[PDB]
Amino acid sequence: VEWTDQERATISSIFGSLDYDDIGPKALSRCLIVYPWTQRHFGSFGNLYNAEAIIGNQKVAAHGIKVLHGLDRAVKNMDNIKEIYAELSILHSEKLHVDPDNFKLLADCLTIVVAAKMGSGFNPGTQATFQKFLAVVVSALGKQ
Amino acid sequence: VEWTDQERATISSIFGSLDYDDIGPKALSRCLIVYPWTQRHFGSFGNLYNAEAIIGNQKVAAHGIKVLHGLDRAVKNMDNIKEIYAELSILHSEKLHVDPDNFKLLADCLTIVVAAKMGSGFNPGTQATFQKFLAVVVSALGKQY
Amino acid sequence: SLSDKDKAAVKLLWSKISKSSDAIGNDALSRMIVVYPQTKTYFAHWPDLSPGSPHVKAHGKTVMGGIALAVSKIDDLRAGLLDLSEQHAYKLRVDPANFKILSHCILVVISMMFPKEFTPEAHVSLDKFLSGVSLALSERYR
Amino acid sequence: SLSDKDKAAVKLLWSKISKSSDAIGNDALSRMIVVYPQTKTYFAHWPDLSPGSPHVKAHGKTVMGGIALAVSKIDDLRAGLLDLSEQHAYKLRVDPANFKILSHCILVVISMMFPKEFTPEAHVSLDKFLSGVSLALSERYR
Ligand code: HEM
Ligand code: HEM
Ligand code: HEM
Ligand code: HEM
Repeated sequence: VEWTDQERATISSIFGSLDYDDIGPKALSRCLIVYPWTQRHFGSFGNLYNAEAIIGNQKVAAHGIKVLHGLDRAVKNMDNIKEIYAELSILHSEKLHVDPDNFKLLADCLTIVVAAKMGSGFNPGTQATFQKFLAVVVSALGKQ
Repeated sequence: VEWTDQERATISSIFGSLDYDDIGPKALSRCLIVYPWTQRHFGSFGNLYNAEAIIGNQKVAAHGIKVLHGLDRAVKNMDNIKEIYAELSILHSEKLHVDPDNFKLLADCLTIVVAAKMGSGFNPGTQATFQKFLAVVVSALGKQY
Repeated sequence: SLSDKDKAAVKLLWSKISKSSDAIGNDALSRMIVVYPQTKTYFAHWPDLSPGSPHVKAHGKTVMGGIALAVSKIDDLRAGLLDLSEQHAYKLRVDPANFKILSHCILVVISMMFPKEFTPEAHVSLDKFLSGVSLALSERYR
Repeated sequence: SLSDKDKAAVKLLWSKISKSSDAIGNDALSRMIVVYPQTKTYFAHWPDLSPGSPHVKAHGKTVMGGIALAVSKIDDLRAGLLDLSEQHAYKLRVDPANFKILSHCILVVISMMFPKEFTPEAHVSLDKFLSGVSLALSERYR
């Protein structure tokens, strides 16, 4: 993948305007609610049995914050995303046997929560670069 | 992707046993019938009105044969598949703008027609190796996306 | 299928956002063609696709008119949208992957424009509804 | 939705292959597990999952009893398969990508076993039917 100087700035700008403690739990909560088969991967995380419970669940919250920190590493090393996510791909796509369709679903929930937080600043061009970044990440998480 | 000697022999035997002039047109005709939005990418190929039309269409048939010859390239260079399909990836993305989800659908149609041709010799372990190969091919085709 | 709960949720959200439907549709269509530019080819017969295109603005209104029709036909989307399916699925041969892309872009825009109405609960119901709309539009493929 | 043409096609095909349902189910299930090993974890409570093993053979027959139920309930798959949906979509939380995988393996095995019967027309109708079965099984997710 090739990245422009503006694209790197744009990704850096998006993530710097977020509070990961805010966005992380929102994104993962939404994924577990809207695409609830993904709960099958979070059995040891406590109460998942209705939306209120998921939204209040601080173990789910902590994990969503972990996801944002994991994306931050990519924000930081945009030309090597496939490599730094090497181990996470094995985790997800080998140890946990997560179908990769689901990586897209979580990325879509993140986009939706990022758009609500940023409002009008999340303009179409910003979304385009954000989605190009997430597609790289999703692929990297992908098998092999 | 790494391969064992047996996986290599299995892929060679599956494709080695096929008449590409028979299998190619069936695989592609079935994709155009069962997943008919894919017809949008074949606008210069003549009549795609219905199943009879597609199966009788010799432009479609010739193209299906070309697809199998293209796969043959990967059969004969199983360690270089990403490299050998880089141009084809660009063709499918930049000329046709085909959603990569559709590559899996044509591969699925190929597997169904191969299964009918090959019979019970297409046993589960043989299908597992064939799907592995087709996944490497489909991943190589979406890489330039 | 949509439950009474989903249908109430969708009717309620639509009643709150329909006054901005023109803008939702322009924003959503605009995002589809920039963020997922493989979709541009579907509209290449119009003279302008650039940001702020009049054709994009006009068609965004048209699309959200289709959403308004679907909300009124929420109890039988297949029948309600049969004519739109013959156009999309049979005449235009739209890739159904793109129905999911536009549905996502519509959710992104409603989230952005109406963050306090777009709860996780509203989200699951509206995504079930857009999935049913997409399935209804796929009625005439095959 | 299934047209009367599609329903006729599925019923006729089923009339020709149903005597082989045990074998179809064993081969199909065996192939989902070995060709798409991500599905193995749904069945890890059975130790031998090799093709044709006792548990795979037995469950293969169970699966095809669910398909024969769907053929009998072909005019309303969602109502017909509601209990099966509660089991798969809610209690087991099967990923819906896997419904597509088993559907594909059923079509591969029918094509293998009945090449003359499995025409391109039979294929598109039975795939519409399996898509309808998969959506019916997805009824209780959310
Ligand atoms: C595509 C975007 C995703 C990103 C960037 C991502 C990132 C992360 C990271 C950074 C971790 C922590 C690794 C560790 O500390 O060992 C993690 C763990 C995990 N992920 Fe994801 N993930 C993604 C999608 C998903 C999806 C869609 C699911 C399942 C539906 C999933 C399920 C899990 C589970 C179950 C674990 C932790 C295992 C445990 O603690 O039991 N992830 N992910
Ligand atoms: C496994 C997936 C696929 C493989 C291996 C494959 C392979 C090929 C090959 C080898 C060619 C060029 C043949 C030649 O000129 O010798 C080609 C071209 C083409 N493919 Fe595919 N293809 C795949 C999927 C698809 C799909 C899913 C579509 C449509 C939805 C598609 C549409 C086309 C078209 C329209 C052309 C002609 C483009 C041109 O050169 O003008 N292909 N493909
Ligand atoms: C799934 C949600 C969608 C809805 C509710 C929707 C709605 C509509 C409506 C109301 C029309 C006008 C029909 C007429 O009277 O001509 C239309 C036309 C059209 N739609 Fe969509 N649409 C959807 C998705 C898509 C997608 C995903 C694409 C392609 C990427 C698309 C491509 C088109 C095109 C090319 C036309 C005709 C434009 C022309 O007049 O030349 N639609 N759509
Ligand atoms: C065509 C789609 C499928 C059909 C018709 C089907 C049918 C059935 C039937 C009839 C049962 C038995 C119900 C009972 O126990 O009362 C069952 C159980 C089960 N199904 Fe499926 N199924 C489908 C897809 C799947 C898929 C894709 C998976 C996972 C990859 C799956 C996993 C299971 C499991 C784990 C059980 C319970 C086995 C046990 O008794 O321990 N099913 N299914």
